[PDB]
Amino acid sequence: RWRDLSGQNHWKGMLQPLDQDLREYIIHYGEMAQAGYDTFNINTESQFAGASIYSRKDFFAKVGLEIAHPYTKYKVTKFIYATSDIHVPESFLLFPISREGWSKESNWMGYVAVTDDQGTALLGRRDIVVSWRGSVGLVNAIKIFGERNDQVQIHQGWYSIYMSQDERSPFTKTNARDQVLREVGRLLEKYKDEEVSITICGHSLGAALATLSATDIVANGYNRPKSRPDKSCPVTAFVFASPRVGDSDFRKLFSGLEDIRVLRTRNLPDVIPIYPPIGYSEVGDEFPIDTRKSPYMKSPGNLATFHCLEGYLHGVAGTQGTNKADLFRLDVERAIGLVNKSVDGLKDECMVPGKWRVLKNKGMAQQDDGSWELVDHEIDDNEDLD
Amino acid sequence: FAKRWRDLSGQNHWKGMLQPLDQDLREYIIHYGEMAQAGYDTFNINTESQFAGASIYSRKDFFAKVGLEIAHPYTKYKVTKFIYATSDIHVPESFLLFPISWSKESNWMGYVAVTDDQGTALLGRRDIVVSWRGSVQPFEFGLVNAIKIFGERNDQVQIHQGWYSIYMSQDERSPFTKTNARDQVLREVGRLLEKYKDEEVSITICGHSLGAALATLSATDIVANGYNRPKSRPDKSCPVTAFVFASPRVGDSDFRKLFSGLEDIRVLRTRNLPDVIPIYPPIGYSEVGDEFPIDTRKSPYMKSPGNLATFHCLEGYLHGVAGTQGTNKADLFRLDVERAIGLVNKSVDGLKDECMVPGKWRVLKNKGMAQQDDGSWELVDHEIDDNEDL
Repeated sequence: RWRDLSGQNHWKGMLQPLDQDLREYIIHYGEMAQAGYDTFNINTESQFAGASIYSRKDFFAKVGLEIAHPYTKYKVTKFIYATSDIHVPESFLLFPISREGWSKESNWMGYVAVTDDQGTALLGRRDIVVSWRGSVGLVNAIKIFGERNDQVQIHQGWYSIYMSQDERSPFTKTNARDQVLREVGRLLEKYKDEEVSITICGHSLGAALATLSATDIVANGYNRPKSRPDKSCPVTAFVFASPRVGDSDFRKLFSGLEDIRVLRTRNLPDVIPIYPPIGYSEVGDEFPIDTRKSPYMKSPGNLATFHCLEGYLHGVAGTQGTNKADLFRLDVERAIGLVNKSVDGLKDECMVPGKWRVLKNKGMAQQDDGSWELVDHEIDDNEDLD
Repeated sequence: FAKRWRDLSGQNHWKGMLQPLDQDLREYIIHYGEMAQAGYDTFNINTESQFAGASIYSRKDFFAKVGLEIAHPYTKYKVTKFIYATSDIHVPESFLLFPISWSKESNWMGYVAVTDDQGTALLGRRDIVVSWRGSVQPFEFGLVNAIKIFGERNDQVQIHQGWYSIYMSQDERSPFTKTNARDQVLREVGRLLEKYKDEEVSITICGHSLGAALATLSATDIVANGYNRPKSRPDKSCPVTAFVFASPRVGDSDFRKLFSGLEDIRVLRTRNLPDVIPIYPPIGYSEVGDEFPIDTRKSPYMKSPGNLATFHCLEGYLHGVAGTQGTNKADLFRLDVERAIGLVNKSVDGLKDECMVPGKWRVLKNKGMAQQDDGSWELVDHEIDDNEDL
């Protein structure tokens, strides 16, 4: 069923009520996005703030997506880094308080992964995943979409993060876009003789990047191996709590694209998906949920609670529709405690501690010689894999 | 250490060993200080957990769990028993902490340990350690008559009501404090003394803040009532020494008089000059024992200006001991033992931000939340230990 699960028919008849396979599928990719949050170092008191904690090796095992995750059989092949030519909120780019850490202007911004042979059998094809890390004025986008599309405009923030470079940086000397295009290109070429898909996921900031990236790829025909320009693969973005990305011309361009599909999951009480409230259009198919229907969620919630990704995945796990009279019931075995990674989101009744995601001792570790060092980063040169 | 132990343990009141600070004593003080800090490192302060107020770790390999094995060749002790306490009167959350929702009125209050055969060789004798857990987290306690502790012969001695309550109170309904913290400690120290009656033995008691008041009280109790002798050998008393840190005051002038008349007791009160806790209660109390002043404001590593929490914290104290060269304006400060400065930040943002050590870094991975074999996520912040006699 993978082609329909990936939106071949725009998820028609699969959303209300929610198809059980799709429920698990959506969570599967949403977890891909969440992994971004779980490796991202947000400790501004560390020299590695803004970097990944974990290396590519056994990445998914390290972020808790191995145990009881028989479908998450992917190898991370490349880490993605981004910068910005203009000032942006700390939620987008975060830096060591030192101002002299691992990088002055760049952040780990996501990863590119692919199914191994086992995952390929399980998902029914070779799945290339690009996962964009999320949130901790309009500009002309010709440099992206070409003269033929010279009326398309994009959110200045999303554009800057996607397109900016730091010439002095080993990380962002090439922009996030090109890093991604290059690695997806290598994967497409390697598996050109095989059924392939590209899946792109992201939450909040990551959702705007997932949407931009996907449109870019399809509109510029990067969804084809260079050796086989005759062979396009499906590109579909699973995005969560997506702000708006472009203007009406962006939508027009989007709407004319054969090979693209976007499923925007929206939590009704979450206001982020409304921004920017003026001059922007949404793209893709929408899937509304409402976490206020969960008896596990604290009432009343707040900005952070309504927005948080694990909240979103808890909603997908249990949603039975958003009408007043609809049920809420967990139809997959998804630990409710996951909600509290980054918020105090559950009813205190649940007795799960709030905001529990942290390295042991924040990464401080006793060494063989009895010294104590901050070890919150695994070494990875991020060199192309063979 | 083995050769000098009796002097290191205060036989001569540390005369001529404090200013300037004797190098062996510097390491000795830190070694017991670390015994107290281990209490903080094993105490669950997460009030959102059902185990708040309990120990995270079991007795087994206790010291390796709290980071006192690597590069700690002199810390070869076995923890034999966990100690629990309650209070008949209301006391601050810093004293007894409870789940927001394992126990309704008790907290893990410390442990009793002894040096194994290796440790014994290393420390020059069989050292029995009693370590009292201290003040955590963030009613004008009066003085109570302590007859029930020191007997009618000592009927004028008065003790801080809070220290007394924590030391002597019981919860009949509880498997943990059906007997009070005092009795739990006396009974296990008794067992150990009897076991090692035929060898040279010592009792060392340590504590910081609340734990320091308890350490002082319990030491005086044990010596004044002659609990420092095996039951089988009433003729053999061992030295009892308390290494206490940031000690509030414990008793009145009669408590001091009783204390001052005791052969076998020694107390070294390390005091951080900018730390105001050791001044409390400011009225009607006397201090006991020998004093050792340090001043962490002299450290170039410590954030300036400090605050209540910074001046008081135990690791701050141990950093001060590690580098003190006197408290005069002109005295040096220089680390004369290899003690990681990052230890200062276990429970505070105490170091200069320049040091680039994250503040308040002590925490279980994911606060103890852990993925299970079946893919569920549970709060696992407690190791099972029935605490039965070994």
